[PDB]
Amino acid sequence: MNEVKESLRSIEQKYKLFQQQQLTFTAALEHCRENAHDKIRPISSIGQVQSYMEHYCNSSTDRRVLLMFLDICSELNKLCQHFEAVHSGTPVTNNLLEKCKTLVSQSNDLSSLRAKYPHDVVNHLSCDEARNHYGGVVSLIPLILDLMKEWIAHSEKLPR
Amino acid sequence: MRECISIHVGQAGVQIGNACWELYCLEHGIQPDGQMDSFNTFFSETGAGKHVPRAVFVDLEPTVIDEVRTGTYRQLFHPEQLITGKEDAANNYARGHYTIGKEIIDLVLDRIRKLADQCTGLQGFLVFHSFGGGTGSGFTSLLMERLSVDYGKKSKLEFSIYPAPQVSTAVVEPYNSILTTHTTLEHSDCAFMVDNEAIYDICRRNLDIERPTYTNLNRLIGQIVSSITASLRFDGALNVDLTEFQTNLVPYPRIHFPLATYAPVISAEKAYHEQLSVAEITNACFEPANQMVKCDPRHGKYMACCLLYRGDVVPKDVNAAIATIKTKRTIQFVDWCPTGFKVGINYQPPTVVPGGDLAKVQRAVCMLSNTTAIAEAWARLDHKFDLMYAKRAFVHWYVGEGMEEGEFSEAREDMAALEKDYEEVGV
Amino acid sequence: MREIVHLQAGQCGNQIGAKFWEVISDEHGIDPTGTYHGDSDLQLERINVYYNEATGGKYVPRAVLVDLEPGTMDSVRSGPFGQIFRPDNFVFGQSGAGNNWAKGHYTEGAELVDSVLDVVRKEAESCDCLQGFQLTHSLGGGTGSGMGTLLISKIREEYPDRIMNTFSVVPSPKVSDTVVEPYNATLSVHQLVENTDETYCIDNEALYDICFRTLKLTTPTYGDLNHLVSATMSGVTTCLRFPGQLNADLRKLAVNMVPFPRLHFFMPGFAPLTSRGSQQYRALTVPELTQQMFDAKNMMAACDPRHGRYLTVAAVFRGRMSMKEVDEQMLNVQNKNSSYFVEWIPNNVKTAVCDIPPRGLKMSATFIGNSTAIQELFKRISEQFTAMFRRKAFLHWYTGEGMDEMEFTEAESNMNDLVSEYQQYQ
Amino acid sequence: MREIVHLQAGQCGNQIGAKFWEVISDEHGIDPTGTYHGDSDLQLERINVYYNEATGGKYVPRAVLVDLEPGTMDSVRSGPFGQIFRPDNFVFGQSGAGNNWAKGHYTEGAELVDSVLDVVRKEAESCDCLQGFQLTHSLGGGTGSGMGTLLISKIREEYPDRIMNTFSVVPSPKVSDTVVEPYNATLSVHQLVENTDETYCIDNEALYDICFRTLKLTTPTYGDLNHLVSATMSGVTTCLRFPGQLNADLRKLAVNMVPFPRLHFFMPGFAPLTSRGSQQYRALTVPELTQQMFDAKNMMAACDPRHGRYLTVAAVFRGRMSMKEVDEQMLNVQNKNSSYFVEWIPNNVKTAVCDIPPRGLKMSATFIGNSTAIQELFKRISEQFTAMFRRKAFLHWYTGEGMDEMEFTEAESNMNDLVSEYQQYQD
Ligand SMILES: Nc1nc2c(ncn2[C@@H]2O[C@H](COP(=O)(O)OP(=O)(O)OP(=O)(O)O)[C@@H](O)[C@H]2O)c(=O)[nH]1
Ligand SMILES: Nc1nc2c(ncn2[C@@H]2O[C@H](COP(=O)(O)OP(=O)(O)O)[C@@H](O)[C@H]2O)c(=O)[nH]1
Ligand SMILES: Nc1nc2c(ncn2[C@@H]2O[C@H](COP(=O)(O)OP(=O)(O)O)[C@@H](O)[C@H]2O)c(=O)[nH]1
Ligand SMILES: [Mg+2]
Repeated sequence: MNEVKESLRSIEQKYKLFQQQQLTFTAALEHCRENAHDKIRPISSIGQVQSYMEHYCNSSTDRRVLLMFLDICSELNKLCQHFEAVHSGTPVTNNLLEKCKTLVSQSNDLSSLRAKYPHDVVNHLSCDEARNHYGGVVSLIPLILDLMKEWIAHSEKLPR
Repeated sequence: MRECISIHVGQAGVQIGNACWELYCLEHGIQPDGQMDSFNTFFSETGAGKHVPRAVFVDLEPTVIDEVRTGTYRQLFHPEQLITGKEDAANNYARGHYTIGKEIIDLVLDRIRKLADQCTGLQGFLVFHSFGGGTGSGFTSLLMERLSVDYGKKSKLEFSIYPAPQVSTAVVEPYNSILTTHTTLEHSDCAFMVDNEAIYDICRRNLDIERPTYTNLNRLIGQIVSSITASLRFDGALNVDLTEFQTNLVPYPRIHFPLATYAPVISAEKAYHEQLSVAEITNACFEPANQMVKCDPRHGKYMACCLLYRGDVVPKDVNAAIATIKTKRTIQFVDWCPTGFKVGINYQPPTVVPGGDLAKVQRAVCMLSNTTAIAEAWARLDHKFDLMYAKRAFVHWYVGEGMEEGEFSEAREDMAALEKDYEEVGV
Repeated sequence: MREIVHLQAGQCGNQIGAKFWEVISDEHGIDPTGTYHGDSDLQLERINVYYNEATGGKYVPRAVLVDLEPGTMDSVRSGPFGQIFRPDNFVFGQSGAGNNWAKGHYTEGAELVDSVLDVVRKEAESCDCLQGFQLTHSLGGGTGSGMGTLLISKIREEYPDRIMNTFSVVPSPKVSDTVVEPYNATLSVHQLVENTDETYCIDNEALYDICFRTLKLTTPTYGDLNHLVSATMSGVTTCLRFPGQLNADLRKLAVNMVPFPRLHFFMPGFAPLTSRGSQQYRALTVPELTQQMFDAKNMMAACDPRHGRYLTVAAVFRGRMSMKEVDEQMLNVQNKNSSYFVEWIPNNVKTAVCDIPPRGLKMSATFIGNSTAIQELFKRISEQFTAMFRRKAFLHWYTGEGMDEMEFTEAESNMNDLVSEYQQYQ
Repeated sequence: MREIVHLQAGQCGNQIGAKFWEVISDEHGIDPTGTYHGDSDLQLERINVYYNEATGGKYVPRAVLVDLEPGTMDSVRSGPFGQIFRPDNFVFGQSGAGNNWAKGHYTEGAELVDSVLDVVRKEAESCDCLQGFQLTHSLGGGTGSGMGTLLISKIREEYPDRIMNTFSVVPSPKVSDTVVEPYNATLSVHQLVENTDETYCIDNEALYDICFRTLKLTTPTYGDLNHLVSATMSGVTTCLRFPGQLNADLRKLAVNMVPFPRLHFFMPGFAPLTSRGSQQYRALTVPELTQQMFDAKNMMAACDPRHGRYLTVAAVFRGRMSMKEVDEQMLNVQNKNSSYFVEWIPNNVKTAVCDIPPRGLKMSATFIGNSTAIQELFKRISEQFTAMFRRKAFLHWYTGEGMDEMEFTEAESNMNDLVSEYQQYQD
């Protein structure tokens, strides 16, 4: 479990960097939405975020932040395969693995997700902007980290 | 809360001090690299978890200070606490005391102030020297003159090395030891002495060693410093303070020179056979062979005794021992001190070292005793100078620095004034 | 109802103090955490003498501790039963004295006791009516003899008419553990005779003698020694806390055994003793106490009472026993021992009976005594003190701190009036 | 939000300004190209202070470099951080000042500055809330001194009420590396006192002394000399740009450090003089720091505190340190410095705490002060300037260009006016 845990700690450092650059990420998301001129629907797809970064990215720092966020998502997707082969698990473990796959899925939505109690992303982002436009993209990382910690605790409590 | 500050001046004091802090890290279980309450008395903490020793080594020659820098403990000692002397006094009292030492004595007080503000609570100062070295006799003298200026009442223990009665590695030692006693009388709080011959003699007949080094000497001396400071170092049944026995063991403003004696000096092969009772060790305490001052105890009169017991000792047979002691007629004390005894009891036994020659024993005992028999050694120190000063020997070396000519005889009158009172107080 | 305060002085006082509140917390059923768990309801009825009520059924001692060595106070902090003591009830100083009387009283005394009286008045006004004070001080130790007198002096000047019941350790022949002990002991008596209500001369040598000859322990460390000393204190102070068939509160105890305003030294004794040879061979009855009451093996002070007389003897017997059995055992020996007692005061013993026995024990007996055998202890203490001035030795530390030599001589004016007053009635 | 413009003159600050803009770019995580690769957005809120934005997400310098010798411009343009400055910031002339104040002022300076002054409106009018201007120059070099003081004249008249900060290197007692130093400095300080708000004095000799006695750097090249000078003025400006628990803007330092209008020469310092080999030997503690802000060695001029007189002191602390320990120890040191600080201004000092440290260091302090002994720095020039005019030296390089001899006699009176005021109000 330590081999996946090293990548988990690296992803924790990367998520800390993204939380520090949350304001820059929000500014980049607003600039991409203004360039795409489609503010009616909220951001819901990782594929939509990638398409926003490919064409509707304005600044070099914004492009770097979008690339860092996409690289964090790709590293999470790559570490999901290594976490899958750790243990066989129970039916609840399989359900949580399917939930992790759905959370890493680009086609699955993100607006219905919300930040956890330790996270302060809701306490940082704007009221209407996170309520209706881009709350889920900010909140997806901490819920995924909490689910990974819960899965690690479940595997630790589960006998091999 | 309590802390200890130690100053090492001279070639011996550096060489003696090397074995001392070797023991301190090993008793406290600290690696020489500087990492791993009871260590509060000797080490000041670094925010990364390191501890900086509270020891000051000042020497007028670099050849042994830089040797310490080549030791394994170079990752322990603070770089600014080692002061490199540009030129050595070379057993000339007036060189450091009047020409050479003024350049670097200003640097020493910067170290003292830096260590004092780091010290939130000060027990006292520890001073280490030998009576043969000019830096160990002269550079201390204007340091001990200086250490009275800033502080007047805090503890100052002048750990001394008395010259051996029959041998010496020096020639101008009767000049230097005379020049030592003038400053110690006027300024110094406490001063214990040992002589190299009895340190040579005990490791001959007790440890059965034919070929020691000076490290094999200084490992014994640092045990005494460990035993005296062990009350401040560790919680025990009867903890003592430096100011306590400075008030207690000293009788007079003139006489603050007691003797040192440690036990058990029993080797690792040797201790496996013995039966160690406290009555056994205290009967081994008062034998003249176990003292580290080669002078016959039956020449004078006993005045005081400090018995720093450490290990697993129960205070019953402690008291019956002194009662057994006081009955005998061979051991004579002074009538103006029928209460001439004090016993210290500390829980933790001393720790043996790898490569050492001592034994891992459950109980250890020290002796901090003053006796009027030391006049015979000091009568010799007056007589050796008298055989030297009659025909104006070696006067030219000291006077060339600038010190006056007739003031050599002033200390003779001052030494004889100290020697006059041993017939007054003693009789 | 009646509240009491425990002063403390000296490093040696800590080990006496820490074992004291260790012994008496057990006898009420208190854990070091501070949660009462016991069945006896009479303890909580009179728990307000010593402790102070806290939230959630916790109680905190009214113990005041003064010292100049944090290292033993750190041990008291790290002690097992020391975790019930109150934080500001500790009064600890950073600077030491050096086992000399002057440093604790004059130099370091000018600052630390201002932190003491604030702790006292904080504890004083929270009480109903303060019965008095206890201080465990010393005569051989420099700090305990030093501030203990100034602890006595300013409280007496602050509190006009109360009780002051102290426990002080006296010099001994063979357990001489300080050279300036005759210097420290004699001038401490100067502040005792004028200004102290009760002091109990416990001598170390008998404490060693009783653990060797009488309790027969193989390795009796000091924790055994303080186990006697604490129980001697509690025998004095169990009648104030516990009802008995014949109760005697401390004030009338202070009235009865203090006949004169000065000659109020006391010589304790407390012998429910049982050796490790003899758990079952004793016949634990009131008559065996009486033979053990006046045997020399049981008393706390290294003196032979056959060289004198007992002035006042109090025999508080605590346990289940009948008054007709109690008095008659002493009634016979008052008639029989017509020589060993004083003749100017007939009926030399007035007793007290307590019902509740100590925990871990069935029946126990105390002793409080003033006697006309304490001359030679006081005589031998004075004779070196005169002899230490002939050679004038060791006095320059006291002299060099700004003091007079006459203050060493004025005690000899006052101590000789103490020993000559014992000579008057003898 | 708050913007201030930097003008550059002389080859001196051309060597600081590459190192000085290294640190601010290092603090904001900026690559040598000029783009952003950082961790937080906190610096981006006030990254607009000394930059402007560019299209495509780029940040352009607010630093204009002017010299009459084009050699140092291109070297700065081709330096380690040479591809960052925008290419109209550089202005280069033809005939250098040649260490002559006259040459760079009237016959050659006037042709350059009119094109330079057009760059001033291009940079000033871009800023919304333009607080003022800074200028790094030299008193030893001709172009930095003579042409710099002309800029001091022209900018203040057109922009009257702003803040003018000058970080100027000053001539030294024993590192006098130009023959005309009392001619160059006096013809500038005649206009420096008149027309400058904030002036900072940098002594070369102390910088050599700092890197020797405490840093012990083996090869102190000018990259190391520019390193601390940049770091001191980096810590001055971080309270304007980076938020701290107790903040102070640039005018905030300007108002309180200046009691009288003609006394605005400041003496700075930087606190962590920690060596490369004894980082783990130092407890990273503010009780170490205060004796390091006020030691006999940590100053940056030839002005001893015992030869000086501390009117005002600003101690800008940088890093994560506690409030109470600093505030009491600042109260501590003013008390024990009874005769070192002045008496007619009680509560002399300002503490300043900025939360964010410099990179690679936990806590950091800058000691900035005004002392009368800057006149003792000046009296070395003053005893050298007056006697040199008596023997009629070097007039042809100056009086051959066209100024009358009378205002040179005004300067030795105007420089005498400055030292008269320090001496008058010293008592
Ligand atoms: N006990 C003990 N004595 C020592 C030791 N080393 C030297 N001595 C004694 O010290 C005396 C000389 O003192 P040193 O300190 O060696 O002389 P020094 O410091 O070189 O004096 P200078 O030449 O002026 O610098 C000799 O007579 C030795 O007996 C030691 O390690 N232990
Ligand atoms: N009852 C009792 N007496 C003790 C104990 N420890 C030491 N003493 C006595 O106290 C004396 C020393 O007192 P000291 O520590 O110098 O007093 P201080 O200087 O005020 O702390 C010795 O003579 C011992 O006989 C103990 O644990 N219990
Ligand atoms: N400490 C320091 N002094 C410098 C530096 N550059 C120049 N100087 C000083 O400035 C003087 C020369 O000034 P210069 O740079 O040529 O200015 P300019 O002639 O006006 O262009 C010399 O005496 C140097 O002491 C530097 O990088 N560091
Ligand atoms: Mg030497």
